[PDB]
Amino acid sequence: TLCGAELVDALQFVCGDRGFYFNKPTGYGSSSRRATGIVDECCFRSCDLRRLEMYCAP
Amino acid sequence: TLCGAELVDALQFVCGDRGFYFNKPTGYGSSSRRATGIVDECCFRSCDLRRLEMYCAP
Amino acid sequence: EICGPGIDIRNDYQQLKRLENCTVIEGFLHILLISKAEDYRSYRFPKLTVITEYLLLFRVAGLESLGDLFPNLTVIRGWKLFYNYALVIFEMTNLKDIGLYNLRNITRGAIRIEKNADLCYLSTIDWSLILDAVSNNYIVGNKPPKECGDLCPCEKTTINNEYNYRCWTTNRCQKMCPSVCACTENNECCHPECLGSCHTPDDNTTCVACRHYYYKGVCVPACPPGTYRFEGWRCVDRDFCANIPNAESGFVIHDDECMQECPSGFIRNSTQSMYCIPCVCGDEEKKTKTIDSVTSAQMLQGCTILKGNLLINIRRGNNIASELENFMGLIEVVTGYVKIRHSHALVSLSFLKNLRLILGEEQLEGNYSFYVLDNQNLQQLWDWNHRNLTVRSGKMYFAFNPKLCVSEIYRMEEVTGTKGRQSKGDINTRNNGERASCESDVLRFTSTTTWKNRIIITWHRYRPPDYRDLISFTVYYKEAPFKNVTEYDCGSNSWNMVDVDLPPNKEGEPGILLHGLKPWTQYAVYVKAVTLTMVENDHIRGAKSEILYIRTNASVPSIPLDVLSASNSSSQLIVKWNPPTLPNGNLSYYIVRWQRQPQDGYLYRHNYCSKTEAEKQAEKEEAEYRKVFENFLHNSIFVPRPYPFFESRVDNKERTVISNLRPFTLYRIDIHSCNHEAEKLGCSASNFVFARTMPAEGADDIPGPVTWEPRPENSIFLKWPEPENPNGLILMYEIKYGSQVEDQRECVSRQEYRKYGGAKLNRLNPGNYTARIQATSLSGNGSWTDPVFFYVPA
Amino acid sequence: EICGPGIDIRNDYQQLKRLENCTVIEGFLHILLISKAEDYRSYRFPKLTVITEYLLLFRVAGLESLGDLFPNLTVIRGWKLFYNYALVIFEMTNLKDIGLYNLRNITRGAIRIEKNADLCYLSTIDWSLILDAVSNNYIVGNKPPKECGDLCPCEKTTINNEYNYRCWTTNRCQKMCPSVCACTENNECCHPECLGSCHTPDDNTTCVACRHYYYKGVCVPACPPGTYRFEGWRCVDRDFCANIPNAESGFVIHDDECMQECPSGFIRNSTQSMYCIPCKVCGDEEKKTKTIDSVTSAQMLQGCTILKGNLLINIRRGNNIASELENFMGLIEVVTGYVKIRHSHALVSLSFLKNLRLILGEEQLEGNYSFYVLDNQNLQQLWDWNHRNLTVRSGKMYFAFNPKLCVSEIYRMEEVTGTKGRQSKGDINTRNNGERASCESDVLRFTSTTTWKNRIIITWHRYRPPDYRDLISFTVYYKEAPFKNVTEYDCGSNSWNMVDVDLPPNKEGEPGILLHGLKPWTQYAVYVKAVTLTMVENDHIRGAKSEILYIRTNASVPSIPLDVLSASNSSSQLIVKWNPPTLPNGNLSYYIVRWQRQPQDGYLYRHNYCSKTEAEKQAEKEEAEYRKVFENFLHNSIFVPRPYPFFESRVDNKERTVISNLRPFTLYRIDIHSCNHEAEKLGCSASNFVFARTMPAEGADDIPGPVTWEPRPENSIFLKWPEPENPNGLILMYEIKYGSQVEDQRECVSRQEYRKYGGAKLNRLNPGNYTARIQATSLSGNGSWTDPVFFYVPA
Repeated sequence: TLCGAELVDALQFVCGDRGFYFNKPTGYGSSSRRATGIVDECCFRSCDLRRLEMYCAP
Repeated sequence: TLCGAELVDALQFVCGDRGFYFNKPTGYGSSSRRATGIVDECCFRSCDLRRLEMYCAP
Repeated sequence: EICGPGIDIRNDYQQLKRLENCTVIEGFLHILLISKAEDYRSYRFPKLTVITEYLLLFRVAGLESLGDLFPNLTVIRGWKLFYNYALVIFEMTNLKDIGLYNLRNITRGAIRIEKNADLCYLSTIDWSLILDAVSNNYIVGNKPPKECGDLCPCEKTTINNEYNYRCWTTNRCQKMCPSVCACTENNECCHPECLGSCHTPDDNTTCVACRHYYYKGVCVPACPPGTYRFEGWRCVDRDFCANIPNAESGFVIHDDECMQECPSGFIRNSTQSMYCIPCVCGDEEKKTKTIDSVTSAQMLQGCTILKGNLLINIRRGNNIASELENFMGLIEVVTGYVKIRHSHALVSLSFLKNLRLILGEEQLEGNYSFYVLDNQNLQQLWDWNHRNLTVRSGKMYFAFNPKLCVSEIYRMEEVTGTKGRQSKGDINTRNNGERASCESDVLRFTSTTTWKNRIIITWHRYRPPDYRDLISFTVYYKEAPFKNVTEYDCGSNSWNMVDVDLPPNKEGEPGILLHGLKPWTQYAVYVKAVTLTMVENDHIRGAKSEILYIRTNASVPSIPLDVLSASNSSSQLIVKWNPPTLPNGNLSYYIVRWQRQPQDGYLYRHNYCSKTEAEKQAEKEEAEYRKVFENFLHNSIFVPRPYPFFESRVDNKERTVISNLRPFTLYRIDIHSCNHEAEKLGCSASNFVFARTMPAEGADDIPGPVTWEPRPENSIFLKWPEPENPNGLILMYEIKYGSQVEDQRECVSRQEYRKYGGAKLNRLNPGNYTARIQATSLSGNGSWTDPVFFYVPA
Repeated sequence: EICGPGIDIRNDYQQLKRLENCTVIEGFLHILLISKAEDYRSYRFPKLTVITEYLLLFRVAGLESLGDLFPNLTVIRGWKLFYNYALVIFEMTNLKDIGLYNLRNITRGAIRIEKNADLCYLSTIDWSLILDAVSNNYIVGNKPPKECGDLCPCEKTTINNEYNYRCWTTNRCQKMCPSVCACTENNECCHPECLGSCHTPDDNTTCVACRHYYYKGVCVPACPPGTYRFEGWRCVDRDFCANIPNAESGFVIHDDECMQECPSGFIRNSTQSMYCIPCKVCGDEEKKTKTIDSVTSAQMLQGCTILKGNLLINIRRGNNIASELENFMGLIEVVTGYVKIRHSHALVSLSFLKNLRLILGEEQLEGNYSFYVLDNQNLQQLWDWNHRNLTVRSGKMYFAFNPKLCVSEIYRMEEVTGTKGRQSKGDINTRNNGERASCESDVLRFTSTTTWKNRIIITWHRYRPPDYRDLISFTVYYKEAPFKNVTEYDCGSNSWNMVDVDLPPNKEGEPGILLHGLKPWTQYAVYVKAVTLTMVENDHIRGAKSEILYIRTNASVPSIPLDVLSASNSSSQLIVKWNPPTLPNGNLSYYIVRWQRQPQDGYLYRHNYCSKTEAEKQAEKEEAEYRKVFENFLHNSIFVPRPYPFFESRVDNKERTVISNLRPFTLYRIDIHSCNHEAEKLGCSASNFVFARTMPAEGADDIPGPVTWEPRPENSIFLKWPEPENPNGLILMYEIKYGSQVEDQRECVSRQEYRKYGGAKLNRLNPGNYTARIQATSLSGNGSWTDPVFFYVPA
């Protein structure tokens, strides 16, 4: 399993110039979603490259 | 409440020359009864004279 | 210009161009994960000067400082915090120094910069003036200060330990204001409604970004009724926050303020949806809302009924219970359990003053509708007489809270109505509040007696309901010269355990003796009655004694130090002392005595004129074993029926004058230091010192004619008196003698003076004798008198 | 005569009359609560000598000692104990001393005398000679030894601290036997089958009461088949224990012994009810719970197969009584109810319940608990091994406060018994369950190590838990252990030495550690523990420990020798001794002891005179957890899914060595130097030079030739002679004389004028005859008065 700094490092290693995707909505206020999402998906279970690279901007 | 040294000191003070009753059976082996009986009756609840003096030989 | 509703920068340096054309931005400002491959062009952004909420910097590659991109940023409001933090700088590379010189004040949050192997210039810059709560900061894991060694080209002020300069970088120091009072560019106050920097002082329309509000370029503590607040920073009309692209997935005006949503009972008015009329949160999917910090706490602001779970983990913070009660003390019923884990920043759970009912529809494992754990400071729950609370169903748990007193949890358990649903397995007492006890049985001190170094204390015989429970008494004493004493266990001036045995079968008053005690000290002493609780059987609150301050008897002080002697003038011998190291009582007066001492016998008779845990547990087990054996015995046995000395008294000052001063005299002086209990004790020891006064003889010549007497064939006999006050004593009287002038040295000794008067040299050459006489003493050659014309005939 | 089945004395001293006519009391003997009003009449009972079960004494008023009433009691069998105790004396009044002189042995129990403010004579008497397991004794609360101060008119044996007389009372010591070999009256060993005392030795029918059995006045290790055992003391015939007034509320024979009942599956035979036939199940249905505290409460359960109740074990103290326990409880296979265990500090392992296989748990504790432990200070290892099966039909399971029980053990037992879905961290925790002792953990391998005289550097392989972000802090412990038996539990009183080392930073090599200020040449025991946090409980995580490593540091130069003394025994024979240094710093190899003859004093030559505390540890753990949770939140939030030369010598065997060239009165430079085994590279010790002046010697201290004279112008006495080369150090004041007819007035012929010319000179001296009284004096004083030398001026 990988947790902490490794994550972003591994993340960088899988994206490079591709960039990181963001669902940029405009919205207003705290109604738009909130602040598990990653550490559930990577820190508590080993995440394969198939499950991880999806966070990369196209 | 009273437990231990008070008990006998109370018990003697109740009986004096009367003596303590014993159900002396002959029997054989451990089958005859067993080895709570007093501290349940006195140490965990206050015991008055009416409840306590009964342990006295007639 | 104002940019909304929040800007994020990711993977593209050119995205900085989105900040080109707005002086203010409302919304979060993220700059995260920027590759250094892009040519750093020093993208100056003087327009951006204030950000409504937190600023997040995460792994920007190739960025060198912060002045190069944010030169005019002056205050961050931090309306919408980011995990207790308003400006976070995480994993910085190439960022050697921070260039946010224009920054002046951060309202809400606390700073946090860490894990940056190349960044420095932090201990130089002080935050307390800029940040209103410095104690919540977190700056570690950066360049160590020793390995950094910063320097500044900004005055010296004390950062909690010492004065030093405050320096943003190698180029520029921070800006502050004189003690006159906001601040302008040049050391002068501004309008009260201003914030940070100013264009011209004492104006409402020239503030760079003004505090407490803003509107149409002017500032006011309460903007007009035609305007409504916006994120605590702007005021806008209806036409602004009515057609605003809300996309909440418009705004409603409550109390002349337009926000996203109305409290329960208030709903959008029909055909007037931008207004509220009188006539609730909680996600149904996650059903559990972990509360880590004021971000997760703020997202619940204005929630009435929570349909889910509460899981409070507040790991650290300053007195943030204020914020917690502000944005969370509005819930009245939680459908599920309320777990509290590791929340070490909650000295009391009182911030939920509006909670009354815990439905607990779905519980934890084993039907738990309440749960605490490891809370190192939950010192007092809020279950007071002023508060009511009900648990509809489910058990309740407690563990590891070292300050939460057991009486408190029992009170809350009986108040909430879960008495039948508990067990000693859940709510224990071996760890709950083991470090803090609120009340106990009163231990009254029966009597006490004191000595100079001995104390005896007797207390009334404590008797637990079962007298055999070892009432083992442990006395703690501390040399406390004050009243503020903490009653927790030792060693370095905290307390000192001394165990005293149980009262033996001599049932009077148990007592304790203390010896080896420093006299005249305020000891804080008190006894704790440790007893075994036997089987669980809850309760048993032990027995505590009132902390007693006792002052021991006085004793003799030590000999004074700084004891010296000196001479300045006749009949004036100064002698000095100092208060003793160990007075043992308030000093009252000094008796100082001096003795004139006799001369030397050899120099005169011979004339020379020519409880560690393991054993505590063993003791507890022993005491339990005794009880169990006796109970078994009672059960098995019984069965139911069917040259004198002069004194003086001087205490005001150290240097004390002494009379009777003759030059070059040896005097011994004794000093005593009497305390303010000298009436019966007496005084101190004797501090004695010998001293020789100044040498002085002047013209210590013969007090009369130096008469010459002849003899048979010429000899020089003399007769004279003796000088009464020489420089100590005559040693070598430098008379002379010669054929025509007295040139060959002569010692007309005081031996022959006391015997006959003078010397004798039979058959000496006759002639005239012009006497070169010097008055000498033991100090050496003294006063050379004039040629004395006491001559042998020529 | 044998008294049975047991005698109680209460509230009447005269009831002692019931003990008049029997010599053995099979059963228990109580004497309790006797009023002192009845006078003491010296109720000698020499008939009573042995009692099968315990003897209880409780508050006998007016009783003075025990010899008066029990003179011949020689052995108490203790078949049926009394709360681990075979003879108990409680709350004694008027009892100054114990007079049980005839007592020799007690088989089962342990003694217990307590709370008797008038009684003494206990530390005098040794119990190991009478009872076999001393450690289970209990003697507290009696007369303090200082306030007692006993004396005795019977050897002296060290009772764990020192020897002293073993004296029963002021009248008589206890009796032992000679080491040659039972024991008779007079220091002789009896028949082996005997027990205690014997009338005549090597006899099977003259034993007072013989061990291992008894029958018809004779003794035998295994009584004949026609007889059956009775309380492990008697063998009776068929008729005795058949028509016996049992009143169980007869006896059945198994294995040629008759007891009360039969094991499950064995039942009284039809028409042969005194016999058994194959084809227990005890447990009271009313109490439903059988508190277990001692072998008195455990023996009643012996011979039981199925327990229809609750087992509640708490045996607060004892020696290895698990051996006893497995005999009485190693026969139950199923308990209907739960099994609680409290305060049972005497159970290092509960293996004695081997035959237990199923716990029905029909009715449970609160919260449906069918198993429960608590506060067991030594339950170091449960019995759930691969050799045994165990099932819990229903109910949860609990654990707490056991400071030695390892978490791996309880996890193994819970997965074996089949309760995995029924547990939680709330029940079976790990903060207090065995935090004082762990057996298995992650292996830490030492990568490398280097050493110095006082410096050590250790490197270990990087340890990465599943979440490397965990505070993997390393605590190295080191002790000066010159042995191999080392305990690996926490410092302070020389137990260990805590040192914390930082985490491996983002320089990901081998996280090392430096130790300095270390004593050279020592077998340090060093090992590192990997302290880590766990965030959510999630159980497991066994930490990581390293093998306890023994490292011998490099040595240094030894210190100076001790007992540095030099003495003279003969010419060219100077003895000088030393001693091994206080800190040798390495194994010694040899000594380089060298001496230098020293020049004499220059002023005599130039001027010849012939004329972590828990709080900060928890704070550190909390800080690490805070860092981890914050950056986890950060990663979660930002991302988003897409849609005078010197002479040496080498002597080391003995301390004192001999030096040659002992010129009289010559200071030397005997420098001792203790070289260690590494002398070739290390060197010797510090300098230990000694200035040893040799013995006096004069020999021919007189003039080495004729003492000649010389006349001059008007009489002056000149002298001529050579100078001795071996004086007593150096000539000081040469005692010759001179006179008119006999030399009477001393003539101090100094060596100064001798060196210049040869003698003195006194112009115009009175002539006459001279008889020289010459003494060869040196700096030591007047030397040897030589004979009158007849050198003279003419008369």
